[PDB]
Amino acid sequence: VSRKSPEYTTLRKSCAPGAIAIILAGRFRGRRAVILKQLPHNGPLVVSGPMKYNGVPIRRIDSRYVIATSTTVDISSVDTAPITAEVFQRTLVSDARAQLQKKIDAALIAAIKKDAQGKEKAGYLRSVFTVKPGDAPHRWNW
Amino acid sequence: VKPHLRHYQVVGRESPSEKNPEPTVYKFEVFAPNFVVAKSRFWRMMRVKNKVKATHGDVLSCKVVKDAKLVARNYLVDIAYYSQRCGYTRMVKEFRDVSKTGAVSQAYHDLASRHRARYHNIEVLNVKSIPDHEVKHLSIAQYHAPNLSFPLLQRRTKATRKDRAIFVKKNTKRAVVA
Amino acid sequence: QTKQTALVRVENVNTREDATWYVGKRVCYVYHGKKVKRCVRWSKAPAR
Amino acid sequence: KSHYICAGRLVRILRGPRQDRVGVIVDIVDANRVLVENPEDAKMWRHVQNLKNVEPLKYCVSVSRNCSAKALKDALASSKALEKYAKTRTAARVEAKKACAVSTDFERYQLRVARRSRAHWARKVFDEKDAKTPVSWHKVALKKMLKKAAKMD
RNA sequence: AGCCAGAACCAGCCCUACUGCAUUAUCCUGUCGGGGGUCAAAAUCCGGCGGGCAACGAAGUGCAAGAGGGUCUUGGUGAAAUGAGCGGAGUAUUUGAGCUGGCACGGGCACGCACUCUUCUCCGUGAUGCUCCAUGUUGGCGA
RNA sequence: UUAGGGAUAUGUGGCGUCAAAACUUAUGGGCUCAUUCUCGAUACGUAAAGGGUGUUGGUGGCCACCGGCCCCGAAAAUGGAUGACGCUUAAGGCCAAUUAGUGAAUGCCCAUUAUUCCUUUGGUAAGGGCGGAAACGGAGAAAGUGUAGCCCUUCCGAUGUA
RNA sequence: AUCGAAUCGCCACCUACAAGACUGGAGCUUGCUCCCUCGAAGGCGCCAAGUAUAUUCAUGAUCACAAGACA
Ligand SMILES: [Mg+2]
Ligand SMILES: [Mg+2]
Ligand SMILES: [Mg+2]
Ligand SMILES: [Mg+2]
Ligand code: NA
Repeated sequence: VSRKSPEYTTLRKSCAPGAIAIILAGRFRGRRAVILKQLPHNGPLVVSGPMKYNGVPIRRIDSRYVIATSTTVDISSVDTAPITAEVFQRTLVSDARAQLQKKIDAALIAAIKKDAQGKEKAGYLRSVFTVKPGDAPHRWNW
Repeated sequence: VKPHLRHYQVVGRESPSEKNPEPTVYKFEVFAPNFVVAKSRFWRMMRVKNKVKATHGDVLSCKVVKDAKLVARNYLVDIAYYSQRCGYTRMVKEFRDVSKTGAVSQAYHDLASRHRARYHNIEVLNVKSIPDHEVKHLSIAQYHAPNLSFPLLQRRTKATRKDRAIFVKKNTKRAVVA
Repeated sequence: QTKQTALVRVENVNTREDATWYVGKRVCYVYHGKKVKRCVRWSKAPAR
Repeated sequence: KSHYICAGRLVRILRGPRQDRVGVIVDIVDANRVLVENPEDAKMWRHVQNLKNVEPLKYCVSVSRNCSAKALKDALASSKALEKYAKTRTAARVEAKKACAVSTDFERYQLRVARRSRAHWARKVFDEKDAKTPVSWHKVALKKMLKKAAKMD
């Protein structure tokens, strides 16, 4: 409750863990990922592809550069990802992060498969979002 | 859409005095855009017919009379209007509408178009719904025919405001610009 | 004219209710100069 | 041919808050205005409509002018014009438009894959039939060149 | 911490959210008679008397009280944060709405004057600081 | 009706293009066709009698009279002016709306004006501090018309020839 | 050869033609009825050459001209 406490957040309810989000900026613009959690002290979200489907690794992202759709996946993974995982000292991946990626991605894929509509959800995660001529994004539901 | 004039009943009197301890109470029916204009018309009528000024008068009541249920009827409207050249002229005209306020609004627009007469130069003497067998004008009588039917020709149909376009493909519906 | 405010017309946005959706969004004008000058990530990403 | 404006005629609303709803004409005021009502719809109580805002359909329930609600409800039910209107392709197009307006990113993806599947199978079938009867430009050219290649080369 | 970006939070300001009471009668509804018209009967219309709330968006009648978005339109990151908003303590307090027992109001009281539903309450930080300036987070650029 | 600048909202005037605004609004009603200056269309500001079955309505008895738009009546000196182009299911003329018989106060655009915020300057200006508390984040602290203004806080005015 | 640059849908199914007092075809009751193409969509394209447990993506580290490119 206390604003100084790290548990304090103000994230909008749409960006809840297990929601499928569209990336709007950065190297992975247009891909679809799954929101895992929000870092403490009202920090960024962390998302993963999983990397098998669309090639998006575990990554931090501001909630203002994401569209959180209404499609959800039930997640019950170990979610042992603190702030220290993304802090570095003052094709190459460390042998700890490389292991964390697998440990999370296997559980996430098991969750998607266990979900109903699993095949459709997998294809949905593989597809790419773009703005076509004649499109009106301001009129849509998400 | 809805008529621009409302129907008001205004009841008033002159303020009592030692000369007139119990003044006469008067009732007035007017069609006006709001109750302030309605009261202005009431006090003008009192001034020109009863020699009573607003500065020595009381307004007992001022309300709006509700319309009846919407039904297609014939309305006879007895109206009068002034102009400098002709003078004061009195007309009786029949209209088709669904309410008294609608018929009177029709009459005001009609007078504005065919005689250039403005609101403050017009007095409405009466308005009432009449039966089908008292209609004199054939242009109104034609709508009683029980077999009335006609097609809609030469229509100017516009698209919904969200779908309007500037340039479209000639035989299709695709928009090129907007 | 007052040049501190610009007017922008966007494709398929033809209504005031439509245009309200974009209040707060970021906007960019892209062009080119005559020489190569400094940019974001001039050192990290020389491809830019 | 054209559908005349008459008492008992079915219409569809074009613009405004009642857009794409069906009513029945119960009275004609003048050349511009009619009274419309549909008892089996929530927002279609008896009201006034301008004749530029309506679309006359092909059905007419046979009733007299300024009829009662009781006499119009059963006349509709007996005519079964609503069950007939629900089977045309313009009615289905209206329902499809509403369904498309209310749709999520997942449903748009589903529609995209359905259309892609249809196109793939269509082009496969076309290739198979063009093998028998050559109708493509490349097959017409191939058959035109085969006779020439049979000589010499 | 120099320069240039992005996001968050606090104070202020500016927008959009969330709203009840009165009034309906020239009205609503059922019969009877008339009048109307049709191929027959219904309606528009008038007069008798029986009831009444047109009450899901019924009036477009009068008066209304009910946190989400900006701040490259401001200042800041707690160097005295005065807060219904930050803290301590409990669970009750008292605002209305229904329903209750002298004078007023009209020719009975629609409920003026005096003595069950519905909501959060009480307490706190002076300047031995007269004035000014010095305090976040994440990247880009600068070795 | 005017100090130097932001934001919000208005006045007169507007919303087919020139030219910001109905990307040519409405789920409002009438009326009007004009062929060599010519239908008409922002006041102040630069044509009359009399005629017309052209078309639309009104009064009284198919008639006589009174209206609305339009047409004759209407003839000068460089080529030229609703400001130009153009407009006729108007972009004209009279009336009336605000997203429309749905169910509740403000469609939109533009000022050296209004409200509000920042800074300057001047007042018939209005308050406060100025015996160095002590110790040891930084410095300063003047009894003062006027300064690089002794230092803070507050309110109101600001154009101008001779 | 200078040259780095702004632009971000493709098609040998649109890329033929007329009408809007009227328009798929019949009737005769000429404004209704009946038939069926049902009279309100150019085709594709948007990440497995196609709807199916196939498959490399990271360190380009949280926005920055898309560090890509003419399907
Ligand atoms: Mg413009
Ligand atoms: Mg001063
Ligand atoms: Mg001066
Ligand atoms: Mg680039
Ligand atoms: Na002009």
